[PDB]
Amino acid sequence: KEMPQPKTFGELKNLPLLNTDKPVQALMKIADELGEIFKFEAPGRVTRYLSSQRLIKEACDESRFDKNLSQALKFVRDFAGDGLKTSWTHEKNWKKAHNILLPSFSQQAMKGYHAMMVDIAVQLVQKWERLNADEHIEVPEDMTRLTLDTIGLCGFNYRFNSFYRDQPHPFITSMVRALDEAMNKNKRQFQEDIKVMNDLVDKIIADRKQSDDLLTHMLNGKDPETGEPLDDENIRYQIITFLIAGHETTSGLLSFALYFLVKNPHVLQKAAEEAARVLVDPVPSYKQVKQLKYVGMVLNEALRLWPTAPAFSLYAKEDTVLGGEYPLEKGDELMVLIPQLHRDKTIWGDDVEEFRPERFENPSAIPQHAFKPFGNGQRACIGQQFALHEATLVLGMMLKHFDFEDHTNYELDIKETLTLKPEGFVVKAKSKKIPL
Amino acid sequence: IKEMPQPKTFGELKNLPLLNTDKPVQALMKIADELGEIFKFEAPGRVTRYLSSQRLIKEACDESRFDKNLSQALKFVRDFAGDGLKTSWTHEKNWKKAHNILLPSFSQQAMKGYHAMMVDIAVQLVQKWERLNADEHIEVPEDMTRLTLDTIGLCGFNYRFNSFYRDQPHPFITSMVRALDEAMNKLQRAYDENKRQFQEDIKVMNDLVDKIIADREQSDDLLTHMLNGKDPETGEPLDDENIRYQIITFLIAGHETTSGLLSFALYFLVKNPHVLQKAAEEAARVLVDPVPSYKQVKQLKYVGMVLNEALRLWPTAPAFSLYAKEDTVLGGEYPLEKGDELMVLIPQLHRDKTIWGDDVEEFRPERFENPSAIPQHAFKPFGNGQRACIGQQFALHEATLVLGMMLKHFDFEDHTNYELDIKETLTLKPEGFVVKAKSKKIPL
Ligand code: HEM
Ligand code: HEM
Ligand SMILES: O=C(CCCCCn1ccnc1)N[C@@H](Cc1ccccc1)C(=O)O
Ligand SMILES: O=C(CCCCCn1ccnc1)N[C@@H](Cc1ccccc1)C(=O)O
Ligand SMILES: C=Cc1ccccc1
Ligand SMILES: C=Cc1ccccc1
Ligand SMILES: C=Cc1ccccc1
Repeated sequence: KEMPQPKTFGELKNLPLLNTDKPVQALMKIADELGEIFKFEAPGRVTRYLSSQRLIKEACDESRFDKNLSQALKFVRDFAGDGLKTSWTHEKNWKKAHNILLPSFSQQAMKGYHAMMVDIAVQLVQKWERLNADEHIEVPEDMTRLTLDTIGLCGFNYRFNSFYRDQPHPFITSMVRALDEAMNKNKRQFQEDIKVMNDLVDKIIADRKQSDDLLTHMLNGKDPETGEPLDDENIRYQIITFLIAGHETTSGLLSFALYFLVKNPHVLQKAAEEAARVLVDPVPSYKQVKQLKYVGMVLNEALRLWPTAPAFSLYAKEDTVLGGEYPLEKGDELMVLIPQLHRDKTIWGDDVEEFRPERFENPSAIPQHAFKPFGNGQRACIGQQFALHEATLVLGMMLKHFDFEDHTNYELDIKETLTLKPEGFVVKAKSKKIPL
Repeated sequence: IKEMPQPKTFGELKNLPLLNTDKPVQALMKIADELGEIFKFEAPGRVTRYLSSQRLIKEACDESRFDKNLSQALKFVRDFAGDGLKTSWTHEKNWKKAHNILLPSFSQQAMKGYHAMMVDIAVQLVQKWERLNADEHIEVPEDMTRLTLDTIGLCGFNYRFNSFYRDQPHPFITSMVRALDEAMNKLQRAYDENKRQFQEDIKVMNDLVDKIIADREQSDDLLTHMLNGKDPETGEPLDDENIRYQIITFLIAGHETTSGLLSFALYFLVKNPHVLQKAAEEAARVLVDPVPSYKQVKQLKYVGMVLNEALRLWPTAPAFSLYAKEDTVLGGEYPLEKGDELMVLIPQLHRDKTIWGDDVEEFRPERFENPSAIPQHAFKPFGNGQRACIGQQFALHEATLVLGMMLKHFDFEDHTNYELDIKETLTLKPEGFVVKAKSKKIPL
């Protein structure tokens, strides 16, 4: 009945616990000590961190809880506006934009994105096959090049041309600094950086003046409910939203996937063997990517251990009781600590920290709400299928074309922004000399 | 593009008289030894291809290219199992409903509710064995069938077959075990007495199920999920006709293949004393209470490996059938047209030396220490894909609980030096397998 709570810092309460460069991993350690639920207090704020499937499946009851904007999302809202990810469910523009943009993430839409995904994936393979002997790969940096370019091309027919650069694009230079101010919360840079983004979004809009992409549905798509299309201001927020949401969590997944592969050679061989027998053409087709089952299992197990969007927030729609012993009042917050939920020994067994993609051969074997890397309910990730198709294509192409070596025997160091990434992860790729 | 081998033919009967034998799975295994990874098998009105290598079977398990086919054996079982889960086609509406309605009752979480009743039946087995007089022996497959039938009856439907109080098995299964016999005999096959008996058999099995369905305060069991469960997709519950078919289906599928596994597991243990001692040592240090708990059974890792290795050599459901959803090519050299059949010869697949090495015939549970070490689709005792065994974990929990309790409570002796004689129905079992058990005098 009484909720545990970590150590306090006087009038600052629990807030200095987050004054660290790895806040998610610190919260995981607290969850290891205090268990499935603990209170977290800050000046002006109270929330509860859930970490067990037993409590989180109740929090995922959409009749009792709705998506809440965490403090991290409130700061992203200062430039993402009422885009899909930083709007409340009751805001008119959420459901409107939701109804207009859901078709562009359908299976018929994924078939149309596929050619442009392969375009960027080929650029990645050719960069690696053009390396000299004893040169290494900076994995998360190259994966960020790929995912940013994919969403730019597939979504808006804009070429960031990240593989022609050392220093990333001027647009995201503002982003990582603007997102830095958001996570760290200099105010001059934030305002000057926010303008830089709107200036790109203008170039992307003016240039569209054909195509079958996200940007088309935003200018021409009409919400069946209200009959209205999106107004100019909201489209600009969606572009910013999709540029951000569309790349960084996907590049973390690919980076973590390759990390776990080179640390588990038995899993690597099974995935490489599948890639070899399935990807028989010089360019993978859409149907061939759907056939990479074990590769998809690899990606899901990487998302289990290190889900790159590591939390989401909920609030109680009415007075209710959680787990039969924790009464909540209307408006109270919850935080779903996804990495801890995915380490629930009562769901996954004792080998939670081991990388075994074989857990995911049967999706029906996994209990309800035990696996939530993409959020929950109507506010779940709209880009899930985009993300998994791109990552499966790219990982399959990587496994087909190269043998990989953990030549520094890398020690996992997870850098935390609002997402997770293995920092300093480097490998060597020995080409298999299979032409494209 | 290669031409497919084929065994000897019998004129207009083609290959069919090859199955006119009392050990057809072992006969098909011998043909696979002669002809290799694939061979065509023809019968009047029927053609299928038997796969035996991981190389081809890993392709056949691609669900975008192949779907479950009802073999001639499953078609005959359908005459009384109806559109139950095991004898329905994937596109039949009642498959996906019953599948969506019944998966929760087979979840790893769900076993915790079955566990007490599994222990109920397992204690009766231990107490029967410690109550034997000196120099009395155990009839292993007979007692394992007593246990598994009672477990599925109790855990699934709160019905007590009370097999450990009987010499002659239950009247229901006498019809059931005879119905599977007549169905099996029809493949190899004036027969009016066979058809009169068959319908009378369906009547005994049905009327018993309608006793419970008509008879049945709620419960944890399967039957509760069937009467109250609603398909999340269509919102509909099962109709009464399908429910009875599921009961018949689960009564059959729930016990017969599981008792063969336990029988084969105990056979291999007493033929490999070093493995038995290693398994017995784990049982002792883990089963520290008079009654095993759910957690402790989960901790019997080596026992689970023992059961997996028994399933490798003699998978008690020895085959399953597939059909090509579209024109495709198997292995780059065998073209298949839409609708063509395959048969997966599971015991032969599990003897692929390119997967397991040259010691394929040796009982070594350590092969299953790492699941990530096993190549894809090399181990298929429970079928494939969405049409895989729904009761897989029920079976493995029951067998692990029962086998661990046996190894904790008795030392076993192969006092006749039993020669393995595998009886074939639609499943496999070691016939005539008998042992002596010296109680260790550990109370319950
Ligand atoms: C690759 C791995 C990805 C992960 C782990 C991930 C994670 C998540 C999570 C957890 C949420 C729910 C956040 C919340 O409930 O507060 C979410 C929402 C969202 N994601 Fe992703 N995402 C991924 C890929 C993508 C991609 C590729 C796109 C764009 C194409 C995208 C666009 C969005 C959008 C628009 C939302 C908001 C949906 C809504 O509010 O209705 N995501 N994502
Ligand atoms: C060691 C024990 C067992 C083995 C080796 C085994 C084997 C198999 C195999 C190979 C299949 C696929 C058949 C096919 O594809 O045609 C299957 C399906 C099935 N099994 Fe089992 N089984 C076992 C135990 C059980 C138990 C205990 C139950 C019931 C609780 C059960 C119920 C079923 C059902 C209902 C199906 C059909 C599932 C569907 O098609 O959706 N089995 N089993
Ligand atoms: O735990 C987290 C991390 C959640 C960020 C996920 C962002 N993302 C990115 C893509 N899709 C979602 N954030 C808390 C920290 C906090 C708690 C209490 C008081 C102050 C701060 C919060 O911001 O509320
Ligand atoms: O022998 C078998 C073995 C099938 C038994 C599997 C039944 N089971 C029981 C529980 N789980 C599965 N299958 C073929 C034989 C045949 C080949 C060619 C022509 C006619 C018959 C078939 O029945 O089609
Ligand atoms: C709170 C920030 C905001 C952003 C866009 C529209 C309305 C409000
Ligand atoms: C979840 C929907 C909602 C709608 C209006 C107010 C609060 C919540
Ligand atoms: C990280 C810098 C860089 C520079 C050139 C090619 C690839 C990477």
